[PDB]
Amino acid sequence: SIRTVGIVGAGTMGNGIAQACAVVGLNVVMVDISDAAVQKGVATVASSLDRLIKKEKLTEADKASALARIKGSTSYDDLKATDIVIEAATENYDLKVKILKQIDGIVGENVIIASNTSSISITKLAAVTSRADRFIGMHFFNPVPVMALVELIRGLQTSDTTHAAVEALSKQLGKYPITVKNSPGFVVNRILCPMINEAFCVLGEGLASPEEIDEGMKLGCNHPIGPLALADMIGLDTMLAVMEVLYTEFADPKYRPAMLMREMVAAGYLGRKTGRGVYVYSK
Amino acid sequence: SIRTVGIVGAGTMGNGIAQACAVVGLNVVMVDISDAAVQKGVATVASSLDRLIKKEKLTEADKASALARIKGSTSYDDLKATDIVIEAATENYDLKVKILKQIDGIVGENVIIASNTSSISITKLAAVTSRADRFIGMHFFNPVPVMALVELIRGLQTSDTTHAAVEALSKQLGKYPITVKNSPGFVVNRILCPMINEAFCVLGEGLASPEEIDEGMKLGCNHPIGPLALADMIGLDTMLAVMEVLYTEFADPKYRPAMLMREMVAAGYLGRKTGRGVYVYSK
Ligand SMILES: CC(=O)CC(=O)SCCNC(=O)CCNC(=O)[C@H](O)C(C)(C)COP(=O)(O)OP(=O)(O)OC[C@H]1O[C@@H](n2cnc3c(N)ncnc32)[C@H](O)[C@@H]1OP(=O)(O)O
Ligand SMILES: CC(=O)CC(=O)SCCNC(=O)CCNC(=O)[C@H](O)C(C)(C)COP(=O)(O)OP(=O)(O)OC[C@H]1O[C@@H](n2cnc3c(N)ncnc32)[C@H](O)[C@@H]1OP(=O)(O)O
Repeated sequence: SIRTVGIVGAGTMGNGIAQACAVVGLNVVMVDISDAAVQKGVATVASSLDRLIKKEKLTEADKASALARIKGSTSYDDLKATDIVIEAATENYDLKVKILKQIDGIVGENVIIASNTSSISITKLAAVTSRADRFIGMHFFNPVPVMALVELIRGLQTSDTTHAAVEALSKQLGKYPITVKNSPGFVVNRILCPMINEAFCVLGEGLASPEEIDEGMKLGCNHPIGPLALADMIGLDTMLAVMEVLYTEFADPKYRPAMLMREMVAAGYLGRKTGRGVYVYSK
Repeated sequence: SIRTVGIVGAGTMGNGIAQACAVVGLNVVMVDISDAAVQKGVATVASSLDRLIKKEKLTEADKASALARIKGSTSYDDLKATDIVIEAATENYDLKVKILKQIDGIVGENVIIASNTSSISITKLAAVTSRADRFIGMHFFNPVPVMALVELIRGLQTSDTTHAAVEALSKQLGKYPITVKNSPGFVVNRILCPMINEAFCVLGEGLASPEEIDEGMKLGCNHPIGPLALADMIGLDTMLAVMEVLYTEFADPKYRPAMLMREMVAAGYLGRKTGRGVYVYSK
């Protein structure tokens, strides 16, 4: 069984995963490059725990009982303690290779190595490690504490065993796991993002105003947020990049990025993270 | 002002519109081909009114006060009484022409003629009537009583005046109105349907199971219903047709129907309305 989870990366995501494993009882060995980054990782887990204490959730005795389980190191032989390591540091391909290569040097043949992503080919990664059959892709969703789902992405090489284990691990963490053969955009992004794109196409064409496009979809398909407002939340540079991956990996102009999405990105109007995108925001 | 609404058609939609105008205070002149169809139209309006009485909504004195306002005829000079007629009988193009041609013979130059649709070119219609500038497209959503939105679709010829009037009419009826230049799929269907299609593409490709695709989108994008389950609700033959219109009207394989959606349709697996589609249902 998997009693001890490895985690390389202590940023937004890695805190997420770690917490999600701790508030359950699994031992996390978290790892990063400085002690500063590591404790900043712990501060966030605690801080988020104290929100839950506040809205009558959990207890004061779990904020405690969890953290005990988080062994947060800056050395990487520490990960031998683990049954599985999840890389959660980077969407940079060449850095990812190194990290996984290094993780692959430390732990034993039978340990599973995972890698969080939204865009990187799981098959292309798995192939850089010693045991490719022991590699699997994961993709958690962005406020990891509360979101109850993971895309589990099988490289061409991932084994049935490697799958079932991490299938079960996810189920323990309290999320429903989707299973997906490695493909550009996996499942969620594959269908969600080309829709966001189609909203930009519609707005580009002069067919309707942004606020009315967004309301159309809200009221018409009872979506929580309209795709444009949503695009502003995700990041229009994050959107363009996904569409570029879609178009490039499938080599099909079906996934042509919208031209207005290109223009906004060139202008720097990237959304909420710059105050201006489809809509204007404060700061 | 528009005190008296014309309605040709007493099926699902026309009952909808009529009610929506009555529960507000506008006089409806409803019209169909038999007396049977007309009263069946009234039975449904009443029946739906009695649900609202039941869940502590409205009153017993509005179930009454509304119906008074519904003048439900089988002659078509009755529509001279009206400030506007809304055609709500048919998605058959050649029948639609006739009806609008006939409606156009009865009412005066300055009366507005609308036409409900999801697929028919508003410009192509408007052009068959005497006053094209007085034509506008409407598209209500399917349980008209409760859905708070209409797509208002300007043919190339619709006037600014014709627009503002029917803009206001919609606002009275209690819906937010979207405004859209006539284009294949208008707004909602234009972006929603190619997404449903992309789910069929994903399932066709062997990437993931239908139930997990659907859950991915539910949990991942907090959508109420997954697109596949949704496709089963809409009708897979209704989906294929929309995609065919998209592909045919834009003349762009970007909107290629999914091949599995074609196959299911050929097999007769059309969804909930036949008991079998993506999923199997009872009967
Ligand atoms: C026409 C074309 O060519 C193409 C098109 O179709 S374009 C328009 C189609 N687009 C669509 O999105 C259609 C489907 N609509 C949706 O999915 C909407 O987002 C939505 C209205 C369903 C969202 O609402 P939701 O949060 O899922 O509420 P939902 O529960 O589904 O509402 C339906 C009601 O029917 C009721 N109902 C009636 N009979 C019932 C039964 N036998 N069993 C269970 N529920 C029943 C339910 O109780 C429910 O009301 P409450 O939940 O308030 O009690
Ligand atoms: C990574 C990639 O490359 C590509 C991708 O991004 S793929 C994944 C992205 N996909 C997404 O769908 C991202 C966006 N997610 C969604 O829209 C989800 O459907 C959703 C979680 C927002 C749906 O939930 P919802 O019904 O809209 O709830 P919502 O209110 O938005 O939840 C956010 C919480 O933040 C809270 N919040 C925190 N600070 C706040 C503030 N200053 N003001 C207001 N609210 C605040 C809110 O209170 C809210 O909780 P409650 O409503 O329960 O109080």
